[PDB]
Amino acid sequence: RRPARCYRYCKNKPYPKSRFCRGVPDAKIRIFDLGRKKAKVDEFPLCGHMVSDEYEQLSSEALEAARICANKYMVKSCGKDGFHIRVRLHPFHVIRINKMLSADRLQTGMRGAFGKPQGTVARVHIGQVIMSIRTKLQNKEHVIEALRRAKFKFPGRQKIHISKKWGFTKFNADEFEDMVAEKRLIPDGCGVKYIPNRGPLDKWRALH
Amino acid sequence: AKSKNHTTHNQSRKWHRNGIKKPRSQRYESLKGVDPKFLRNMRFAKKHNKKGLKKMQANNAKAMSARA
Amino acid sequence: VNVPKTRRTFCKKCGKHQPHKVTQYKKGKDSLYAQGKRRYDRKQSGYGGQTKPIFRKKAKTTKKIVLRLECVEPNCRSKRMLAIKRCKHFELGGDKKRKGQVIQF
Amino acid sequence: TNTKGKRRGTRYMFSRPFRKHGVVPLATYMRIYKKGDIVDIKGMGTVQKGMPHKCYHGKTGRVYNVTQHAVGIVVNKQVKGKILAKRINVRIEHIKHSKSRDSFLKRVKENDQKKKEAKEKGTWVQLKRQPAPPREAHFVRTNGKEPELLEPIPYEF
RNA sequence: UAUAGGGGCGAAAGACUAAUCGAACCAUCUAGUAGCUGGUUCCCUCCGAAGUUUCCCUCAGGAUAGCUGGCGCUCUCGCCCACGCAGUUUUAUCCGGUAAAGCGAAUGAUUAGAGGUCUUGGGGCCGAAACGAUCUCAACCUAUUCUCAAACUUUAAAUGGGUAAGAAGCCCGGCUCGCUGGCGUGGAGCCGGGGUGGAAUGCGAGUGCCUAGUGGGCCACUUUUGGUAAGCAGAACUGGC
RNA sequence: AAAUGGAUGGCGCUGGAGCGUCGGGCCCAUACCCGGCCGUCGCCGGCCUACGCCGCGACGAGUAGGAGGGCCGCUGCGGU
RNA sequence: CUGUUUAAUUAAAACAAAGCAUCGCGAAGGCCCGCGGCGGGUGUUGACGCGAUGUGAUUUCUGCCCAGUGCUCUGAAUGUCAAAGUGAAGAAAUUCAAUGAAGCGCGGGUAAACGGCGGGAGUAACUAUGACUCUCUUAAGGUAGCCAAAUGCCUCGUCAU
RNA sequence: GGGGAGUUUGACUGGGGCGGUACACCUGUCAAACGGUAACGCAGGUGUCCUAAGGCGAGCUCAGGGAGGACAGAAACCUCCCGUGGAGCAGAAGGGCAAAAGCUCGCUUGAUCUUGAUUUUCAGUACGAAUACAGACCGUGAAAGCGGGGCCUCACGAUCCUUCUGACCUUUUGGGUUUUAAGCAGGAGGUGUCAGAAAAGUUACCACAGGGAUAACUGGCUUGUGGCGGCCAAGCGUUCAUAGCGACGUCGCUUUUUGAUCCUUCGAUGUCGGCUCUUCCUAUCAUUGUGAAGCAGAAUUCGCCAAGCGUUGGAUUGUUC
RNA sequence: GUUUCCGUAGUGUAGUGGUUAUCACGUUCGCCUAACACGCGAAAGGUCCCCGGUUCGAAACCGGGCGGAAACACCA
RNA sequence: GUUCGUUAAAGA
RNA sequence: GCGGACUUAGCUCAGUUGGGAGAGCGCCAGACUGAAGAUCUGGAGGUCCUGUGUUCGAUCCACAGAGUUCGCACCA
RNA sequence: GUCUACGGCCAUACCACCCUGAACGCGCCCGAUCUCGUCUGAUCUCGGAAGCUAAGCAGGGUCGGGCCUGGUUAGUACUUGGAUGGGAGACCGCCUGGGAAUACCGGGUGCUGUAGGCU
Ligand SMILES: [Mg+2]
Ligand SMILES: [Mg+2]
Ligand SMILES: [Mg+2]
Ligand SMILES: [Mg+2]
Ligand SMILES: [Mg+2]
Ligand SMILES: [Mg+2]
Ligand SMILES: [Mg+2]
Ligand SMILES: [Mg+2]
Ligand SMILES: [Mg+2]
Ligand SMILES: [Mg+2]
Ligand SMILES: [Mg+2]
Ligand SMILES: [Mg+2]
Ligand SMILES: [Mg+2]
Ligand SMILES: [Mg+2]
Ligand SMILES: [Mg+2]
Ligand SMILES: [Mg+2]
Ligand SMILES: [Mg+2]
Ligand SMILES: [Mg+2]
Ligand SMILES: [Mg+2]
Ligand SMILES: [Mg+2]
Ligand SMILES: [Mg+2]
Ligand SMILES: [Mg+2]
Ligand SMILES: [Mg+2]
Ligand SMILES: [Mg+2]
Ligand SMILES: [Mg+2]
Ligand SMILES: [Mg+2]
Ligand SMILES: [Mg+2]
Ligand SMILES: [Mg+2]
Ligand SMILES: [Mg+2]
Ligand SMILES: [Mg+2]
Ligand SMILES: [Mg+2]
Ligand SMILES: [Mg+2]
Ligand SMILES: [Mg+2]
Ligand SMILES: [Mg+2]
Ligand SMILES: [Mg+2]
Ligand SMILES: [Mg+2]
Ligand SMILES: [Mg+2]
Ligand SMILES: [Mg+2]
Ligand SMILES: [Mg+2]
Ligand SMILES: [Mg+2]
Ligand SMILES: [Mg+2]
Ligand SMILES: [Mg+2]
Ligand SMILES: [Mg+2]
Ligand SMILES: [Mg+2]
Ligand SMILES: [Mg+2]
Ligand SMILES: [Mg+2]
Ligand SMILES: [Mg+2]
Ligand SMILES: [Mg+2]
Ligand SMILES: [Mg+2]
Ligand SMILES: [Mg+2]
Ligand SMILES: [Mg+2]
Ligand SMILES: [Mg+2]
Ligand SMILES: [Mg+2]
Ligand SMILES: [Mg+2]
Ligand SMILES: [Mg+2]
Ligand SMILES: [Zn+2]
Repeated sequence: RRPARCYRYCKNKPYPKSRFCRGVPDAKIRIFDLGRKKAKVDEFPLCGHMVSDEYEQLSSEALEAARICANKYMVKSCGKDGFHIRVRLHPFHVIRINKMLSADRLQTGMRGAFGKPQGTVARVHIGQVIMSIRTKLQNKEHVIEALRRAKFKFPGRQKIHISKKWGFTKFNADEFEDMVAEKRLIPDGCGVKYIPNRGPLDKWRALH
Repeated sequence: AKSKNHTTHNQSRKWHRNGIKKPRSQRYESLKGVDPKFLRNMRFAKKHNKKGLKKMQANNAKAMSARA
Repeated sequence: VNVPKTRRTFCKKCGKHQPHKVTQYKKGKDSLYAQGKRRYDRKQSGYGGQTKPIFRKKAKTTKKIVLRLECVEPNCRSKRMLAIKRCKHFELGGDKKRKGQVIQF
Repeated sequence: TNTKGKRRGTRYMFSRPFRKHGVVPLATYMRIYKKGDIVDIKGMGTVQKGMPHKCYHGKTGRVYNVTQHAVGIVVNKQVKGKILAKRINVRIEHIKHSKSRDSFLKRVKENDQKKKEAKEKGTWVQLKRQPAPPREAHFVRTNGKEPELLEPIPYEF
């Protein structure tokens, strides 16, 4: 395990797991939701998300350790089924390793300098959301403290923002309680379906 | 003993030492490459132009000098 | 590959498409008292060893198959050559194939 | 070392873009290609016979020879030494006209009509194509409403 | 006294053979050849590079092209308008597939929830058993949703490349054709005539011969390849050494 | 936290001689403008060594290399 | 063992040595020199001799393989095999056919000639180790002896002194 | 027939050798929206195959899925419907193709002979490949037209010599006949190091001309690796995170190890270890002064100011260790 | 570390020139034998290392991993 | 004029 | 490239002055035997390397080709 | 206001479903003896004309799916040229110019040439 000081800010083209790699090991993270997975939309009002500031690469093992720390603080603060955390970031970039000493000079110089697939990292743009936690109205400070504990574990400098939107949907929390009851938005599990007016009339007949 | 293999550095500056020249002028353009059936048309047409253009163009020149 | 026995190809004597017996071109035995053969024997005779170079590093495994085309028509007897691309196996004139046949290996 | 064959960089250039895969239209054929016509070169992946080369795509040439079902075009290609007039035989499907020469002939016909009108009526017409002039001292109008005050908005993430 | 140089002698070390021996000494061929080190002799004036394409048993070299110098020749101006050119812009006309963006759009990956009942696979109930009825689960489908792709793409920049901006261009009339063909139809060539004020800016242009040196490069902003990174190795434009 | 004793150049500097924003002056390079002189080049003047004599204007750096001039120099030869 | 050796970096575990053996040769011969001769050394010599070899006193020993590379012997019994010769075609150059000396191959011998000597799995009343037995394989499968040696990477192997 | 003689031991290469062909030709990317544009860059290929898998004409539509129909089941055959390339086009990919360039059927060799032009790498040279033509003989189709190989992008080769094919060809030397030989034009035999010499190894007995264009010492950049610290804290510490520790992640320092490059040194910088000897640093082993402990005392552990002074004798190994 | 070769029932293997589960042993059942070993007739035991691509059809042809076996790792 | 191996301590 | 040899049963061999299949080791079923070995009887298994031509009829006649081996010679 | 034959533009013109169609015209249709080719007059050919607009076809509609066009996204992501601008770097900000796309919303869904016939 090489340190994260040698795998850092972006310098190469994205090299994903595809037909051409064929040698990448499995990533460290596999799951992304840890809280109440089958939660509805009206259960947890607010959400806080974690905004990056530096155009950097985040490793899957750092994502693993951060989601474990955030899950532990959430189950200590608001208990089981009192939160819903989602890691928005997904690792796809595959770094390469040029290992040597396999204490002698007599194995290989820089003869074939192409790297075997070592691990999986994720390129992060400036302003791209790392994690997002939706909770109750009374759990405002606990999301801030959980993302603060994850801030010391992610590299680089990044900020926090409690979103104006109602959870994971792209609609505003002020217009949510005024607009989901009258006409448009119908809950679809944890997601929200937005219906336009350019539909067949049978959908409006099935509604109301 | 590895050396620098290939580059195009310091090439456009050598090109614009002399002001890269279009051929820019061929009055009565080159004729080779054109269709041989069209050449069999054109050569016989030119030599019969040399043969039989005299009297009809002469009378037409007389007619246009009489009119204008 | 496969070529047929007969083929109606343009022969240069009569100027028409006439059928041709197609045979395999023999390489031909070299004749003594040729120009280069007499020169090579005169140059080789004497204490000089091998004078002209002898080829060793052969790399191609196939040869270009060329066909001797003879005019079938009487008293013409025009012969010429037609070259084909390189092939490993070369059937002479038989064993044509068909699509609807069972494999039965 | 790039193995310079024929069309080694043409994954996108000799392709039909979108909703155009199929048979060729016949108005590409039904055109008048004579000598001296200034034409453009645009490669087609449908007819794999007489595409010129990957270098001559998008270029513009002059017609010197016309045959049964193709055409001959001279093209000024730039190489390392100097630009060269090169004689290419390109089929009809790869070639369209150029509207720039047609617009120039329209401008020449308009200049001839204005010159005939000038000789008829004694009017100095200024038939030269002047570029975009600087704007004159024009006059504005602001009646009914005061000009709207604008200030930059605060930063909200 | 005998063994004299690819010879001699050697209880063998390739040791000795006149201070030289894994081939003695002297002279001649011979001033052997070297793509390889070193050097190459007075002044002033003018012009002034390159470490690049391709080829070679080619990689310390050479040939060719490019860059350069010299020698000229053909013209143009000096006495309302000239011939022409441009590492430039503009006016029109085409060309591209990168940046970006998207995958509730084809291909490849990938996350989670919801609904539906076609289907088989695993549990449970009514119970001799029964697609006789039903709870649960998997797969599938539907509408969503998370995140991407140098070898993905509906769309699509900036930058960039070509062409035209006239007298070599238009219009009219007529001959020739063995090309073509309903037609004096079409197309090319030839002949005669009419009017040159047809974007901006700058510049006086075209062309022939001979030849040296060069063929080890490096650095800097920006775009990048490999590498953890390098005063590392390798590319693009421009500039400098 | 690093091996000789040393580095905003040192000396020193705290109401600055530090930091960030700037105002008015001041100093110079072979850079720029004017002027004197040399040379090269372009155009040109005169029936005064015509290979000489003047006139105007613009520029002069440079290794490898290439030209022109030398009333620079050494040795010898024929005229003088 | 005494002796000799790299004069001018080695004195030896190197060379030589007696002993053990092997092969060629009966003189128109073996091993060699010579540009040349029936010229010379061995040879003023004759198998207890000459010439070329491996090992290196004494004692006890000389395991097994001719598959390969060598060496040697044999039969024109038989394939291949060059000049010269024979026959045929023709005007001749030329062509063709059989005839086939050495050598190679076919057959035999030789290892005190060059050389070579195996990797698998299951098995005995605790566990292990494992004579025995099945199987692939070679030409033969390391025998008598000896050992981490001047020969063993791991290795500063383990035990005892 | 190495007893003796002459000659050779390819090239690229993050030193050479070994490994590999990046040595000849293709596909996509690198490639920065004309084109060109590098590395022992990435992912994959080629030295073949086809008398049809060529050319023409006609007919049909593919892969997959749904519903059915005895034996028939997940897959045997037939029918109805949906079915934009999701199949197939000889092979590695890219482009292109639906009354088609795909499948089936009927004839045919245009995969024929000949002279020029152009494109491709390019020096605007060649080879190979390709394009539009032109002149003969043709094939198919009712005709239009299409075809001088493969739907396109690669699948291949100079001088000299040999062989074969053609003219009712030329010369065979003072003149005739015949054989032979030479030539003319185009097909083949091959230069894979693929624009082409005919080629094994060692030198620690080595020699010469050169190179720091080029390795082995140090020194220089970097710190992968080694060593030494810090950050948030799930847990260890009987209870109790931070007395002492600290998993998962993460930020740094050093050149006391090792690695990477070749910047200097090849007309020489004497290359390990030990002895002796001087100076310096602290990341402190002890001593001086201190703080904290799960510090009762004793003995320890963790930190601070701190390099002033000490930091052994020996059996082994050349040893560093 | 580099280059080749191998992976098939409990064991060692044969076998692709694409289309069986093949051989001897190991186990079980039955026979003869007073009873064993031996002998005989059968039966059972396969993911042909794993995952993908090519094809009507793969263990086979190819690619990526795994677990092994050989050769080299030299000059200072 | 071929081959047949094993059969516990004893058997009071 | 020239000359010459061998291609047969599951295995190893025989077979022209051609009328076309044999021997041994293997296999099966009996007999003999207290049981095995030997022995005796009766069957199974040859596509005789492939194709063409002569013949009324080719393993044995001739030609061509396909695997293995032995010499010989080398201007592409 | 239309249709038929040949078309040009190639989805503003395709796909699913529901209505309308007076007169020509297009068709479904009625049968194999000749031309014709199939297992089958199903397909292709041959001489029609008893019905029908049920289907093909021509129109209209679907708060239709797609297509095109226009706002929003957005002077935002990007980008030519510049600085002794910031920052340890990662990048970011400014001068001068150019300036894209999806979700969101609104509008359309055929235009025509030649030749011929019906109200
Ligand atoms: Mg170079
Ligand atoms: Mg001789
Ligand atoms: Mg591209
Ligand atoms: Mg010695
Ligand atoms: Mg020696
Ligand atoms: Mg001496
Ligand atoms: Mg020597
Ligand atoms: Mg000598
Ligand atoms: Mg000399
Ligand atoms: Mg000399
Ligand atoms: Mg070179
Ligand atoms: Mg040099
Ligand atoms: Mg030159
Ligand atoms: Mg010049
Ligand atoms: Mg000049
Ligand atoms: Mg992008
Ligand atoms: Mg010179
Ligand atoms: Mg560099
Ligand atoms: Mg400078
Ligand atoms: Mg100071
Ligand atoms: Mg200040
Ligand atoms: Mg000067
Ligand atoms: Mg000594
Ligand atoms: Mg002895
Ligand atoms: Mg004798
Ligand atoms: Mg022995
Ligand atoms: Mg023998
Ligand atoms: Mg046991
Ligand atoms: Mg032993
Ligand atoms: Mg020799
Ligand atoms: Mg080399
Ligand atoms: Mg570009
Ligand atoms: Mg490009
Ligand atoms: Mg259908
Ligand atoms: Mg393809
Ligand atoms: Mg495709
Ligand atoms: Mg067709
Ligand atoms: Mg023709
Ligand atoms: Mg070459
Ligand atoms: Mg030594
Ligand atoms: Mg480390
Ligand atoms: Mg260097
Ligand atoms: Mg170095
Ligand atoms: Mg370098
Ligand atoms: Mg010194
Ligand atoms: Mg001290
Ligand atoms: Mg026993
Ligand atoms: Mg009938
Ligand atoms: Mg019939
Ligand atoms: Mg009918
Ligand atoms: Mg109806
Ligand atoms: Mg209808
Ligand atoms: Mg409609
Ligand atoms: Mg709609
Ligand atoms: Mg910029
Ligand atoms: Zn003929």
